[PDB]
Amino acid sequence: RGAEFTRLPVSWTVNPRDAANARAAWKTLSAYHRGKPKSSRKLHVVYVTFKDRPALEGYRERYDHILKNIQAYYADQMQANGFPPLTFQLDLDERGKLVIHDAYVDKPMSEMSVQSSGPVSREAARKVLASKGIDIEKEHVLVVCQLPDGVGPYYGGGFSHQGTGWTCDQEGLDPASFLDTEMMQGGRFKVTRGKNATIYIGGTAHELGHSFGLPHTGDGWNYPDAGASLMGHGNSTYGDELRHEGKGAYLAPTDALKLASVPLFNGVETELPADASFGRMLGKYVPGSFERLEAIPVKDGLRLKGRVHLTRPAYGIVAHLDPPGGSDYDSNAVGASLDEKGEFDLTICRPGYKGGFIEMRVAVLNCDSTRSMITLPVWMDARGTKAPSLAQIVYFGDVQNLWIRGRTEEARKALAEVERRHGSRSEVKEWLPVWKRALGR
Amino acid sequence: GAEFTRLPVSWTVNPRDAANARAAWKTLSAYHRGKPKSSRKLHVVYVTFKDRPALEGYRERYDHILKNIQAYYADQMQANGFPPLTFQLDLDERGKLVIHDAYVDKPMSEMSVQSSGPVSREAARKVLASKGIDIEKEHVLVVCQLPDGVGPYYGGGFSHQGTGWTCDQEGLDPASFLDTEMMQGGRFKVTRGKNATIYIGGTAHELGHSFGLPHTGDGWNYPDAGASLMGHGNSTYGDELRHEGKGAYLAPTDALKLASVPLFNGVETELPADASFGRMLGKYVPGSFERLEAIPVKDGLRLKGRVHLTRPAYGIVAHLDPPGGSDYDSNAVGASLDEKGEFDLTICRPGYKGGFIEMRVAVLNCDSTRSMITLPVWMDARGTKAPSLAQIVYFGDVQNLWIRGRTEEARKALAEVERRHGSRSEVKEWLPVWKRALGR
Ligand code: NA
Ligand SMILES: [Zn+2]
Ligand SMILES: [Zn+2]
Repeated sequence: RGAEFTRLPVSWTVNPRDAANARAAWKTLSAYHRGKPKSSRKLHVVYVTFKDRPALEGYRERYDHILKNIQAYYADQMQANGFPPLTFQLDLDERGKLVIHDAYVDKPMSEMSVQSSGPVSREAARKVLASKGIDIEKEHVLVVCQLPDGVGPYYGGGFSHQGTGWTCDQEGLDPASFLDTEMMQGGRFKVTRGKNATIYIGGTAHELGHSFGLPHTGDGWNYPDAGASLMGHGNSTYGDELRHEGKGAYLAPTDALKLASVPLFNGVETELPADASFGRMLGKYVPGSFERLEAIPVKDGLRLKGRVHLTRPAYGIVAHLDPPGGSDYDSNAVGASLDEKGEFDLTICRPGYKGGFIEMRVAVLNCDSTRSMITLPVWMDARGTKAPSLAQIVYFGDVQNLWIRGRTEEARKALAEVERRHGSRSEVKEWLPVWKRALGR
Repeated sequence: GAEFTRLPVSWTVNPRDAANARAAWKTLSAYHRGKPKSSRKLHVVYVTFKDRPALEGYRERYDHILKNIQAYYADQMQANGFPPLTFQLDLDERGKLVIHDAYVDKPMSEMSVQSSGPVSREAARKVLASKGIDIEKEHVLVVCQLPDGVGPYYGGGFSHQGTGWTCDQEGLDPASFLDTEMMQGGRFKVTRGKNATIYIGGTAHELGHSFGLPHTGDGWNYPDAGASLMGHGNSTYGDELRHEGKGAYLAPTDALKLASVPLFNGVETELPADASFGRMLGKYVPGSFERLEAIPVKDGLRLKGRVHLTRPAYGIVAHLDPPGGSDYDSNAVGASLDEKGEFDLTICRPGYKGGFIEMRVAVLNCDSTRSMITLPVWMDARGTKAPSLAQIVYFGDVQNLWIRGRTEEARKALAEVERRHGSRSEVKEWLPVWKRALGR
C-alpha cells in the first residue's frame, strides 16, 4: 500500500504444494534459528560519479523509490510463495529515507570500458564504505554508476553472506514511470518509456537476486499463468501489469526457498560452515550424498524419489532440468519438502522436449545457507518410455550408487568398466557421453 | 546467397493478398509503360568521430548487412505476389558494397541521442556532394560509429527521398544471427543472435520508414507469419535461424505501398505538384469517394465503396486504430482497385471490446502518393447492425460531405444532428467519435 514508490501488485497465485513446502521450510528454519544471534545486515547503496559524469538530478529521492519498490516486491513475493514477508532491510536516516553513500572516480568516460566499469566502480564503493565503518566484503551492496549503455555495468554476483549488484542511473528513472505508455524516441529498442523503466529497475531486482546467491531459473509448465520468473526472463517484465502488458514478474518458489536461508532476508546471523566453497553456479556449496536416488520416467517428465543422507539440517530440495545446448535461462525447477529421515518425492516435467537426454540438477538446501548439488543424466520423452531408465539400472547401477555418494573417481572407474565390457551395445553407448558430461560438473 | 546469411521466407501469403498484389502490379505496370527508367540506389555513409575510429571489418560486415536487407525485401516482395522488387546498391568492380567515409571533428562527449542524427546527416551530405550526389533527392543509410545512448537509430522519408540511421557495433554481421551465446553484462539480457537481430532488423525497420512506411502491427489474418517488419518485427528479424519463432515478415499492405516507390520498381515517375507531408510518413494528396459503406461482420467490418479517381490508383489499404493505442497496435488489410474505383475488403479485430474504433482508408495512387480519410466505425463480436443503421439515418449528410473532403461543411452538418437529435440514445454516442474523426 505504498504508492510513494509505485508498489507492484501480486499477479499470480502460488501452487498449493509449493505453499505447503514453504511452510515446512520456514518451520524447519525457525527451529534452526532458535538461540542464534540476530542479524543487523542491510543492503547498502553507493552512487558512483565520474570526472565528466556528475550525479543525476534527484537520484536520492528516485532511488529511495527504486529500492523501496524492490524491497516491497521481494517481501510481497515472499509472502505470496507461503513464507513470511521476508526482504532485505535498508539503511534509513532520521527522516526514514534511503542513505546513499556518494563516491567519485577521477577518470573520464573515455578512460572507461565495459570490462573496467565493474571493478572500478566497486573500488570506489569500498573506499566510501570503509570511511563509514562498513566492510564491502562482508555486506550486500548495490553499486549505482552514472554511466551510459555500452560502458556501464549491469551485473550481479554473490552468495548468502556477501554480494554485489551493479546498475546504471538514467535521467528521471523512477518506478512511477512504470505506468507510462509513451514510446521512447531515437533508440535501438523500439519500446515504451514504461518498459524502459521496467528493464532498468526490473534488471536491478534481477541483479540483486544474483547477489544473494540465486542462479538463473526460467519458467516451467507448472506455472503457465504466473508471468515470467524474475530470475529468468522476468527482469524484462517486472511491473508489466501496470501497463496491462501481461502478468509481470514473479519470484519462483524454488528461488523463494533458497532466499529463506539468506541472513539478509530472515534476520538471523547464522554462521557459514568451514567447508563452504564457490562453484560454477552462484552460491556456496558443501559436499552431500544420497542413500538412494531414482528418476522414474513419466509422460513428458520425471518422478524423482530419493532419500538424502542428512549429515546437517536441511529444509528443502530443488530439482532442475537443463536442456542441452541451452543457457541457464532455459531451465525449469520444482521444489519439494524433506522429512526428518531425508525422504522426498517430486515430479518435474518439460512438455514438448524432443531431445531425449537431458541433465537434471538435484540441490539440497541446508539450514546453514549452503547447498549440496549433484548432476544426473536422465532420459525423457512424451510417451514415458522405460527402456533407457532400465539400462541405467542394469548397466549403470554401480556408477550412480558411487556418484550419488560423492565418489567421483570411483564412479569414473566404474563408468570405464561398463564402457570396456559393454560399450559396443547400442543401449549402453548412448549413455556414456551424457554420463561423462555429468561426472565433470 | 549464404555468404551474407540470406534470410528464408517463413510465411505464406494469403491467396487474396497475392491476387491483390498481381492486380496492383498490372495497374502499376500500365502506368510505367513508356516512362523513363530509374537509376536510384540506396547509398551508404559511414560516419566516424574524433575519438571514434571505424570499427574493424566494417566494410565487409556492412556489405553483408545491406545485401541481407536487400535480399530480404526482394524475397518478401516476391512472397507477397510482386516481382522480387528491392533497392539497388552501389557496387564496386569486385561486386562489394561501396561505403562513403565521413568524419566529424568532434569527440563523442559532444554528441547526444538528439544531436547525433542531424550532425551525421550533415557529414553525409558533404561526402555525397563531393561525388555529385544530392542527399535531398536520394535514399541514404547513415551509419554512425557511436554506442547506444549516444548514437541515432531513426528513419524518415518518402518515395523519392529518405534517410535511415543506425549505429555500428563490434562484429555486427548477419552471420551472428545463429549465435545463441549470451551477451552478459548488459542491461538487455539477450543472446548475441538476438542482439544482431535488433541491430539489423532495426536497420531494415528504419529503411522502411525512409521509404515512406508508417508503423503497421500484426493482424488476425496472419497469426502464424511472424511479426510485421514495420511493427514489432524489428526485434524478430531473423528469429527463425535460432528456432525462436517465425521471425519478421513484410505486411502485404506495406508491400503494396512499396510497389510505387521508384527505388523498388525501377521506374522514375514524377511526383505531382500537390504532394504534401502529413501526420504520418509519406506524401499525401487530397482524395474523395463517390460512396463508402462499412457493413458489420463478426469481429470486423466489410468495406465496400468506390473511389472518385482523379488520378490513377492501384490499391486501397484500411487500418484499424484502437483508442488509446500507439501506431504499433493497428492492423491493416489491402485490396485491389478496379478502373471505376470499386473495392471490397474485410478487416477484423477479434476480442476488441471497446465498441467504437477509428478506421483509416488510404488510396494508393500510381504517382507514389496516397489519399487518406479517417472514419468512425462500430465493431463487436456478434456483428450487430443496429449502430451502423442509426449511422445511416442520421449523420447521412455528414458522411457525404466528409468523404468529399468538405470538412467545414461536415462540421456544420454535425452540429445540426447534435441540435436536432442529440438527445436520442442511438445518436448521442456517435457525436464524440465523429468530432474526433473530423479533426484527425
Ligand atoms: Na550387468
Ligand atoms: Zn542474470
Ligand atoms: Zn519505427
